[PDB]
Amino acid sequence: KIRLYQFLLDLLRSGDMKDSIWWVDKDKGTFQFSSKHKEALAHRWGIQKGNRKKMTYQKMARALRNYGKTGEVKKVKKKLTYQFSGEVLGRGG
DNA sequence: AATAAGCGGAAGTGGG
DNA sequence: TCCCACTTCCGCTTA
Ligand code: NA
Ligand code: NA
Repeated sequence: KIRLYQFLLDLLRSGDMKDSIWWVDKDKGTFQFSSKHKEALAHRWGIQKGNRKKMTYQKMARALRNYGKTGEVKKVKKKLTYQFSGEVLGRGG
């Protein structure tokens, strides 16, 4: 199954949920979620995964937190804002 | 308070 | 066996 960071990168590429997530500085890999519309995107992640429970933004962000140590996604010091690693961005493209 | 978000340990589930 | 890659639940903290 697809990994969370790849699900997010693919959404940013397609623009299919542009009201829920957007690039801040695409060259640096920084992106941000919508305060009001992030839950719809979290719901989509859970359905893509076939998880037992309904996915929430909180649970999705809890999963994102685990990428901080390995480096795929880091939290930026701004609400709802994250940054993909250069490895993630280059391999995706 | 109400609302929202952040922090993150610990235990549970998936598919190797 | 035992790690992967999260998921789920909980309690605390900050704005
Ligand atoms: Na445990
Ligand atoms: Na605030």
